[PDB]
Amino acid sequence: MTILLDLAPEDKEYQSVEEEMQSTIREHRDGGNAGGIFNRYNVIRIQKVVNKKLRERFCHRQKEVSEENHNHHNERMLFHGSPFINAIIHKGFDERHAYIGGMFGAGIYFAENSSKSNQYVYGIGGGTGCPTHKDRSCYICHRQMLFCRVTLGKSFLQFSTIKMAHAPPGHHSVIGRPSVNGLAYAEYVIYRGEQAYPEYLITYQIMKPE
Ligand SMILES: C[C@H]1Cn2c(nnc2C(F)(F)F)CN1C(=O)c1cccc(C(F)(F)c2n[nH]c(=O)c3ccccc23)c1
Ligand SMILES: [Zn+2]
Repeated sequence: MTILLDLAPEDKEYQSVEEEMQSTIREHRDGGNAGGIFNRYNVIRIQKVVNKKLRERFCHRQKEVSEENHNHHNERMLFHGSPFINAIIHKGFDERHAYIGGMFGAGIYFAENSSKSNQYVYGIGGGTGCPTHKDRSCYICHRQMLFCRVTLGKSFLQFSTIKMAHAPPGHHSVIGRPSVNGLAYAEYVIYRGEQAYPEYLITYQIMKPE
């Protein structure tokens, strides 16, 4: 079903992924409570996820999205942090696990900031942290995140995403726009699992500042 291909640290692809991961780090409102306190990652390994069935579904949907949006599928590389990596790399993203609540809408969420996704590696609010030390700011335990191909199509920009079950008419995605009375960092939402491909699996550690 799924095959992982190791990228060499000296390869252009690995370097591109690491630089996007490192450059998108930001200071979060919670002062590092959910994701830990760091200004750098120590990248352990980067793997390319190979899943035939997932690629088929992704490519088929991309063709549809572009055919609806004047031949522009608007593909974006976005981060996804989750304690359910294994399920995602084998089954893909699934909007059926999502629902309307006080924090999120019924969708598949992505960040353009790696540090935002890092806040969800151990669950909502960082859960209880690493299973070994129960520390949300663990500098030892190897963390994992995904760097995904996301078919955005025509995106709808809005201040709040909690009431969304699908994109508005003629749109394919929703973007939670940063605001003074809202989000500090952008949220990217799709409502179909076929609109994302979990391309890269990043294994890393957060680094403790000097
Ligand atoms: C239903 C879940 C789990 N989910 C999905 N597909 N399969 C599953 C699973 F049940 F198997 F885990 C798709 N899904 C998500 O996308 C999702 C939905 C709501 C909230 C979150 C999140 F809060 F946990 C989150 N995580 N990771 C981020 O990088 C992130 C970036 C910006 C904002 C919020 C977040 C994720
Ligand atoms: Zn730990």
